[PDB]
Amino acid sequence: VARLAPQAVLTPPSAASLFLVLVAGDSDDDRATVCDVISGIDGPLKAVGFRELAGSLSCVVGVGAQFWDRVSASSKPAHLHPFVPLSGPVHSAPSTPGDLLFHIKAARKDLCFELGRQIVSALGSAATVVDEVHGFRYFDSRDLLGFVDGTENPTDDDAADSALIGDEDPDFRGGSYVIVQKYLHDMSAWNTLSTEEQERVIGRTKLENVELDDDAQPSNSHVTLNTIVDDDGVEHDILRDNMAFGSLGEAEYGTYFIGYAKDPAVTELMLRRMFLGEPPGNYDRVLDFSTAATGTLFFVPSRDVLESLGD
Amino acid sequence: VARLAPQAVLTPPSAASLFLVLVAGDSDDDRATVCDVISGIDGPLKAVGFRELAGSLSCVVGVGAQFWDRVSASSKPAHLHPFVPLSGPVHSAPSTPGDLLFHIKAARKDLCFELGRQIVSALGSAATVVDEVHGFRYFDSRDLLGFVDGTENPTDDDAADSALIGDEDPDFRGGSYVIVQKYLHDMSAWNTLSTEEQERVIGRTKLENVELDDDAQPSNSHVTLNTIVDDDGVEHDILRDNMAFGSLGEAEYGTYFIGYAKDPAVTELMLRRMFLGEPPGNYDRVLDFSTAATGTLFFVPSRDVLESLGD
Amino acid sequence: VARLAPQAVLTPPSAASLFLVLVAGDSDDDRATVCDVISGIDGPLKAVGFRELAGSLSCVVGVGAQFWDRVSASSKPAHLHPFVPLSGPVHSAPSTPGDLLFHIKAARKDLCFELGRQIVSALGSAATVVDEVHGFRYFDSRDLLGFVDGTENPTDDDAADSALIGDEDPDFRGGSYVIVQKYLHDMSAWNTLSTEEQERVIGRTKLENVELDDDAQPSNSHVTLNTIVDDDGVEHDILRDNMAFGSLGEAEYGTYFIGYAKDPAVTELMLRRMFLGEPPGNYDRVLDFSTAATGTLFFVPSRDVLESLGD
Amino acid sequence: VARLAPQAVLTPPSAASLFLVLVAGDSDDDRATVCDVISGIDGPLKAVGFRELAGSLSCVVGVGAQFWDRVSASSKPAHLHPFVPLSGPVHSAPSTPGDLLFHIKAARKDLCFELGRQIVSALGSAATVVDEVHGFRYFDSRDLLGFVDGTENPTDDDAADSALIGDEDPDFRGGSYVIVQKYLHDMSAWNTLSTEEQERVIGRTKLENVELDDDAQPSNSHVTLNTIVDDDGVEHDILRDNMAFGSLGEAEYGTYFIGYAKDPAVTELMLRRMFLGEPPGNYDRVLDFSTAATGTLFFVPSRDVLESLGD
Amino acid sequence: VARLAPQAVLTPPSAASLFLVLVAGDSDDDRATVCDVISGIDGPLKAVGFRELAGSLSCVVGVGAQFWDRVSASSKPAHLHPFVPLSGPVHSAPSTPGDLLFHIKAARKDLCFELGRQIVSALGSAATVVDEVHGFRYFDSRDLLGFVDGTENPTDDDAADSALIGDEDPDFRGGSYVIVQKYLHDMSAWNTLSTEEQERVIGRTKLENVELDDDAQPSNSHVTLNTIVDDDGVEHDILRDNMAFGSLGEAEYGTYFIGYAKDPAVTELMLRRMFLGEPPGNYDRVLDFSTAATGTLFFVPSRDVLESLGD
Amino acid sequence: VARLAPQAVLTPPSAASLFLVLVAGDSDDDRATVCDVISGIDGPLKAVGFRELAGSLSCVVGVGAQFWDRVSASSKPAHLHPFVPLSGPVHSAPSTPGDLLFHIKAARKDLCFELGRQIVSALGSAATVVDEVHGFRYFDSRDLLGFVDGTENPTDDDAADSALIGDEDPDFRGGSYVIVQKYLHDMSAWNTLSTEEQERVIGRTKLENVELDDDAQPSNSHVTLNTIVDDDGVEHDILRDNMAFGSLGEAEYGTYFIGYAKDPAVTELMLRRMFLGEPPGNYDRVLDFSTAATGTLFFVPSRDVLESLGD
Ligand code: HEM
Ligand code: HEM
Ligand code: HEM
Ligand code: HEM
Repeated sequence: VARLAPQAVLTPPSAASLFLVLVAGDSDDDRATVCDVISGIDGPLKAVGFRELAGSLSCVVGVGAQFWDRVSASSKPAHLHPFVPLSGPVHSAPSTPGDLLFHIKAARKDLCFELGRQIVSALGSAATVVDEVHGFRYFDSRDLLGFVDGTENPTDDDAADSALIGDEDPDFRGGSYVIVQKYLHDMSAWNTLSTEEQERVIGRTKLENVELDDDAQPSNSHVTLNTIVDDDGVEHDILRDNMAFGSLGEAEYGTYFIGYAKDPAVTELMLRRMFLGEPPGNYDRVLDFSTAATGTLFFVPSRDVLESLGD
Repeated sequence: VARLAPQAVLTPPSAASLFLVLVAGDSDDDRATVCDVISGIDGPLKAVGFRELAGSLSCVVGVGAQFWDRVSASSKPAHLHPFVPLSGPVHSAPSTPGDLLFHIKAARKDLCFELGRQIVSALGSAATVVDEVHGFRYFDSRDLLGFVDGTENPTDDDAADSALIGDEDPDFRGGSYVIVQKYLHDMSAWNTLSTEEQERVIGRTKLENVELDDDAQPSNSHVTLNTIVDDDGVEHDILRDNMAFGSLGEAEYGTYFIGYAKDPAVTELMLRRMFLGEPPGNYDRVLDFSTAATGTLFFVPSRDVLESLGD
Repeated sequence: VARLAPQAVLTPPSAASLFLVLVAGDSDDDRATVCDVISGIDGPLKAVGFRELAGSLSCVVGVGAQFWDRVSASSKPAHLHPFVPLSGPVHSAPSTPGDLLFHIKAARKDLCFELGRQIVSALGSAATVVDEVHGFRYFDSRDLLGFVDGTENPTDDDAADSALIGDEDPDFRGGSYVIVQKYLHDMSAWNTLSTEEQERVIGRTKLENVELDDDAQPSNSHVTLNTIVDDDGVEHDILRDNMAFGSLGEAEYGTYFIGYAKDPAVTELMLRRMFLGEPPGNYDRVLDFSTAATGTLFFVPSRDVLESLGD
Repeated sequence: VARLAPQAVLTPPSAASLFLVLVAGDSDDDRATVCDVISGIDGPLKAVGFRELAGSLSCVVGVGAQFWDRVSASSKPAHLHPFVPLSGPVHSAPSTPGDLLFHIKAARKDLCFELGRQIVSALGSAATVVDEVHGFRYFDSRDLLGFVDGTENPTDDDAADSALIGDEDPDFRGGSYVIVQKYLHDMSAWNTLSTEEQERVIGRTKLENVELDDDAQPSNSHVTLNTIVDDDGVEHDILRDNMAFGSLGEAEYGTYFIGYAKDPAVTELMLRRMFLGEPPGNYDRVLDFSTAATGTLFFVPSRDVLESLGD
Repeated sequence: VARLAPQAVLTPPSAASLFLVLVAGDSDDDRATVCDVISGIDGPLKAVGFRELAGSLSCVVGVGAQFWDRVSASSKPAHLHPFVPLSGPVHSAPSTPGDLLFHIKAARKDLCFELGRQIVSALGSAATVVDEVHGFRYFDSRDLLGFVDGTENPTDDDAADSALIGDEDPDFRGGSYVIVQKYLHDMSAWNTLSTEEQERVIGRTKLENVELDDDAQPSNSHVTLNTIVDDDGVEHDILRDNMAFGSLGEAEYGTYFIGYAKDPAVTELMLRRMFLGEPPGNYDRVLDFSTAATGTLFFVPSRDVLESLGD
Repeated sequence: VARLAPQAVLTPPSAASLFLVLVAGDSDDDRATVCDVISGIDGPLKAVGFRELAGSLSCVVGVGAQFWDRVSASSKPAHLHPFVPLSGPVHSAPSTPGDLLFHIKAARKDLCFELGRQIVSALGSAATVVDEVHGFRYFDSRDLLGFVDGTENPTDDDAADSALIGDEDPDFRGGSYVIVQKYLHDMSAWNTLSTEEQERVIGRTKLENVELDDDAQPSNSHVTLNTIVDDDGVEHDILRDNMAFGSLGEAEYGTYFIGYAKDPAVTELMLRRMFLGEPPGNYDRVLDFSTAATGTLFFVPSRDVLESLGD
């Protein structure tokens, strides 16, 4: 695992996270300020992270397609475009604003909050926060629906192969594409279901986190709809880093979805299967209890490309 | 230190906290529901807290004067009354609503959040959250002004002597009185000051957390104004458990003040010295950078008295 | 919590345990050896436990009624007798041999195993192991049935009041009475039940460990049958320290029950309600999935009384 | 170090382990079930291991020569054969049954036990456990003979070079060969020896774990007999992961030997030197205090090869 | 265990310590400065210690007999006098200067060093350091002779009864008497001995830390000479907190002895038995390998008495 | 990160360290002893380090230019020479003796001290310690001047690229060049300065560890003088591992500087800029508060080259 290195996509789950999404100002000065801050993001990452012996603090910067075109008009990753909104038969995935993403993780909340503070300070009037979630780990790697969340993530070389751009787009080798969606749950509706009904919605057993048998696995379970098999029988993964969040006084119980892929075609096909259904109409039952409030796609440059921005 | 015991006021600082303030509904049914939940608060405390081997989870329930009169009309602690608002020459301490306080602490946020979830679920329509703060520890026991915060707290027997009702009100022995105030900081104004100017505002050195020498200690420093000396030369302490909180996108940088005392006369005199000044006008410089958004006083019953509520 | 002190009944749950039950030889020399080892048990406890900085190692010695009569013929705790076997309408609680119990706990298995090794070495031919279980903590304080196990234990002063002999038998003040039963589960039968059926067997929700509502709580749930209410409405607790154990190759999935009480009348009434039923026949559903292989009652002397044995 | 990846041979020592050895049923259906479970072993490994933030859980699957021939008749690693039994002048190394090995390690026993439970459940009637040991770390990396055990293991690239198949058998690159032997000790005989006599048996000092000087090192010490030097003066290592186990009531004090090598010729030569002696008759003194109850050799396929099994 | 409370004698062993011994200047101003610093020692203790969440930092202040007479001429503990030097047949225990002792302990060296820095700064020219040792824990609670050191310490109530002044000197109830001696070892001479010879010098087995059998225990072992039995057969303990220290380049391998007792008669009798021998001449063999460079006795006032000093 | 591998330069910061510098004896026998010990340094490293489960212990051996010429007369790294002393306008960097460096790090002091003990024992009369510092981490990665120290270190591949010899000197690929300097501080002079004056001396803010703005950054700050930019605008880093040390009774407050580089030209240019100034005379203000007592340069051989020494 990388130590205090920007753009460390492959880091393991953490106890705390911060997801910041910002819009950049329209002026040339604002664009220059944003590029200065993000290209030098190793500065604040080390300024905060070096203070913890374990060096758990990580920070991944994503850049939206529209802002990318403002700063790197003549060179662009092959599949960078704004999040494509989905209108399913029942549920929809909106496309909401965002020019910059900071995906910050650490063993402690203070490290995440302080790095966010320093970044927001440095950006000043050049950018505006449009979404902010301070995520926390919930029991034994569970989400607020009470299921272990992240089990089938690829790890190690499989994670690198699934998440990072390779030979297919060599100018951007080592970058990634990340999609975020902030989901809010209907906990009263969810906790109406029996455990076995919930297991059929997800596709795994609840306490024990075991995938349902083939002959028990619904065609519209979350697991089935998010399993991506090509014509050669090869499976394709994304790398997810979801975290819980919420407010008891707003009855807000949330899962913040974040998913990295070497090609957003994989993540986008998962989203189509979830929202539109496979076959069409046979959509993901998780969406009957979970509403996406945001949806934004970013390019994650390699460190070399990030350092170059604004030049 | 107590293990999974309601009303454990003397617990040491923690990495995470939750401060919930609620108003109770006006109906007899709502009053009964509230009394049922709080008198049996050991249930949810153990249901959540037993799941962590260390047993770090604690929960202190406070009850406001007005709600107290609804449920225990014939027996009342000697000094229970609503928070008295202060109108200083420059700054004010408002008195804001609250019938119930839950002061929850643990080594992890999930334990605090889950206990809060279970309590809010159990109360249902009988109470409404009016303030909610998820506090976090910031570096080496610091607040967001960058000073170590809690240093001079009494510990052990001194803490018991300072915080818990004794022989002076024997029907309520082992209870306490707690005041909360949610403060928001003007960080841009604060970080205009030099370190030495900030040290003179607080009354201690910043990195090293050492009290200023007598000949360097201002008469309006926070330390001076919060030092309470009686005519016999005896000092009187309160027990504080402040925590950081905030939102980067709202430029909200907060200190949640919580202070326990065996007699609210001590806490109230501190507040008068801070807001009104000693001499009058010579008010606490911390308030030039910190604004109180809430102010609420609660009685913390002993476990025996808490268990009795609603009977 | 006590540090390296024999007879520390009130210790919190641990990650590892060892339960040893032995029978003493019939000779005077064997009796003397046993008394020498147990009266000086602080020796091995410190010899092993001092090697861990945290000092997590504890050791409680219990003595059976028959062996007690061999060594302290003229002075006996008021309620010491052999475990009374129960023959229920379906399930039975056998009374099985044991003169000595060592209930050993620590943060690590090696400390438990090494203390057991040293004790068995010291006893030599004077005693014979008749039951041995190396217990382990399972996830978030669960037993192998998948429920959090220990939630409603009394803690702190409530634990002392429930577990330790007081004014009622002053010659034995600070002692306790402990019952052990080694249970083996029918996991295939258990995992036939739905989650909700299992919750009705136990009396709490499974993942969330919340007691069922009064109007959902069966009369034959484990929680109902193990709730002991006297005529004055006062509840009576025992202090339990159960641990998981097993062998995959023997399909042995176990819960080792251990329960301390100041008067075995409480534990015995719980057992009658479980095995015989209340009303008679309405027995504890946990026993349809759990079979007791052992049942033995011991007196736990205070340290002062333990040190005196053999004199 | 790998995270939740099957066939992770190079993992560092752990606090807990589980060694399971099974025989597969004779039927085609049983063979298919076994291949299904082992080829998809990443499923249970993640189902259990993802629940611990640290991701300490590992699982290495070994396959015996006879079972290998049932499932991969046309492609076989160069040196796969059943364990060759040794008959020394005094001690013998038996060859005992085993078609499947699961070498499971984690920071906690529950993770090892739960993964074993899930694997045994999935195999059902298709395989039978023939050996099962739950290993534990003993003090500062010691075995039950009281010596630090594992000191001279190769680490990092040396470990990869020693344990993993390379260019010499490219169809099986990244696999390994593992031998297990379950040893039981005669502790009363061992603890007759002086410390210095024990140091001469092992070849290192006891408390300090320092190799004996050349002029003090016996020709039949364990260290000498297990040092493998080729004609070019190059040394050859194996990668060992021994753990303690035992039962106090059976006077069973055990060391579970497990050793990985890229070519079983190295491990086999060590065993010959130990049991037969070098020169013949000059056998390893450790065997005067340690008796091998099992002896079984397995091929450890790379992940790619493991995933392919049963196809 | 106490939290951030001066004069906490009963604290468990720690990973790091600092032993500071100082002489006070002769002037009235120097005496006043010393009394100001020590009576207010809770200030620096909290200033440093509050910065660690665990609150592991402790500080015990001792005051020498001569300095005591300068500051509290009309009230003195019953047994306060300067360390009495011993001249044995072979080895001697010198009496060396010291007016003030700070016995500082924590989980980390930085906390000990920083508290020492702040104390030395505050004392300035009013006192001079005459001995300074930064102690460290060595493996599993061992000293540099390789034996576990501290095993038979009293704990909990036994520690309070052994270390703290009670009804016998009520004006000083809760105080203690502490002796320090800095020992340097002859490691080359020690490591000439066999393990069994070393075990006979100490009185316990080396790796396993078990007291030798009565029929194997020499009359001049350290354990025998430091066992104090009165005419009624009652044993008397002291509370020790030894730590390792040293310098590789000076061939300095040290044990810092520190021992607390409610009456220095116990510690003094141990020292006589060690240095003079029982019978006379039969002195402690540890002293053939260990030379005392310092010897100083201090009174440890209760917190109340300490706070009063200089008034 | 490497596990128990000699010459592991890239290891992250640790809680404890030991820096040993020795001079070798002049005789052929002494040279042979030194080569035997250092070429086999993996022996003691594993003998000590394997005893800690985490395997935190590391040991890097450096060899001085003069000793190198005694043992490897026909093959030498391209830039190995003795430390070049600097005589600045105010401050000087002396060149002081040293043939061998051991840079030892671990999570605990005992591991560092014990490895040092074993190395010094093995060297015996063949080498003499000339400098010895036991370093400790101070708060949140700070030095005794109160600044976070190490922030801008390169990590991961940047660290390898900065510290390790590559294609430019292929016979020594994987080696490094290390310079040590032991600095003592004038704390009374330092703590005269305001925080802002100290920030201008260092080039970063003190509590928050943020680099000063370009328009606030002095030309003679430590950060400016230690920033190395080539004509192509490429920056060049060194890898530093400084630690605090000191003695309160000697008023010795120290920073032990240790810096690794693939070519000592980088470290030497930093030192020239610090001591001589850029422009000449504009020297580093840190040196007005910090005096170098030692200065020594060593070659750090790769493991392969180290193992070969003395052959
Ligand atoms: C409310 C939002 C969501 C919730 C509560 C949720 C929950 C879960 C859970 C409990 C699992 C099973 C354990 C695991 O393997 O991680 C899972 C699996 C998975 N989820 Fe989600 N998820 C959410 C949103 C999404 C979205 C938006 C995507 C895709 C764009 C996604 C992709 C996946 C994938 C790829 C798997 C692994 C399936 C497999 O191969 O077994 N999830 N999710
Ligand atoms: C924005 C809100 C506040 C901030 C940032 C703040 C900060 C601090 C700091 C940095 C210290 C010095 C270290 C310590 O001993 O804890 C301190 C001390 C203290 N504060 Fe506050 N505080 C706040 C509100 C309050 C309030 C509302 C009260 C009283 C009602 C209070 C009572 C005290 C007391 C009693 C002390 C100890 C003084 C002594 O005896 O040395 N604080 N506070
Ligand atoms: C009762 C069974 C055994 C015990 C108690 C035991 C114990 C030990 C101990 C205490 C050491 C020294 C520390 C170390 O470097 O690990 C050691 C070394 C070693 N053992 Fe064993 N061992 C056992 C079985 C085996 C077997 C069956 C093999 C080979 C098939 C083996 C191979 C090795 C090797 C290769 C070393 C390292 C020797 C060196 O290069 O210094 N051991 N063992
Ligand atoms: C008393 C001795 C020293 C002290 C107290 C000290 C302290 C510091 C501090 C507080 C920093 C800023 C945080 C950081 O990035 O590490 C720093 C940076 C640095 N120091 Fe030192 N240092 C000392 C000696 C040296 C020496 C002798 C060298 C070079 C031979 C050196 C090279 C560096 C470098 C390369 C940086 C990073 C500058 C940058 O690129 O931002 N230091 N030092």
